[PDB]
Amino acid sequence: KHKILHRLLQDSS
Amino acid sequence: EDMPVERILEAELAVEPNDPVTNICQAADKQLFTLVEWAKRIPHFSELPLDDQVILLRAGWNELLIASFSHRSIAVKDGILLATGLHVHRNSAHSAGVGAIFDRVLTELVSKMRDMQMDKTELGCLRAIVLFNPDSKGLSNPAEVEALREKVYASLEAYCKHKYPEQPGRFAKLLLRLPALRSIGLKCLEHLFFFKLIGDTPIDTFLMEMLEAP
Ligand SMILES: CN(c1cc(C(F)(F)F)nc(OCCC(=O)O)n1)c1cccc2c1CCC2
Repeated sequence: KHKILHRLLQDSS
Repeated sequence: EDMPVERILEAELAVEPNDPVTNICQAADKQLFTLVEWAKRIPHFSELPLDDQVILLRAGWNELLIASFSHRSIAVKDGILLATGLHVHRNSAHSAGVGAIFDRVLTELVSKMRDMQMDKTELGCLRAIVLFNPDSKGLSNPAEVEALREKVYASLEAYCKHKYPEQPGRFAKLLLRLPALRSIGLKCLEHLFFFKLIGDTPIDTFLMEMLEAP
């Protein structure tokens, strides 16, 4: 259920 | 060298910046976004499965943040420097009712980092060891994480022996701050859970997500 951490880890840059 | 100390230092240098407990909680939330960027620059972290990257950062974030503001604060007398540019004096921390845990941070971490002149490569390596925590529950492959931890402490020891050949005990001294960092992490978490429960303090969304159950 860890929305924010999943989103930040997936995003490359 | 599948784990070069140069890359670990680069990660540290890339991310380098009344209720005191309100300022502390705002700073923690802000630094959680920076911690994800830091972790992505540690060699081989981003090649772990995404579920394992999540478990490692959920296991370690409080220790990783405590390690960073503690090293940041070595130039400060009787206080800590937050990433937000703000100082919490031990007197403010005592007046906010978190004196005892604040003094533990000053005495067991900040003072000891100051006395041995722990350098940013050493700090980076200790933080990489915390991050690669093979005891973290639910890892898909704890052996892979253990292997990454071993490579960090192999590189750290070689760096210590080369850079500080006069201090044979320095490697062991670095590693023996980790029990203090563990104990202080758990106590800081207990404080945070209390602030959330009493509702006395605003908790922003990333900090709040890190306090939600697994
Ligand atoms: C300053 N502070 C913390 C404790 C924690 C942690 F526990 F969640 F990891 N996180 C932060 O991040 C600040 C980030 C920064 O500015 O670099 N700050 C602290 C220090 C001593 C006592 C207490 C506290 C927060 C709870 C009680």
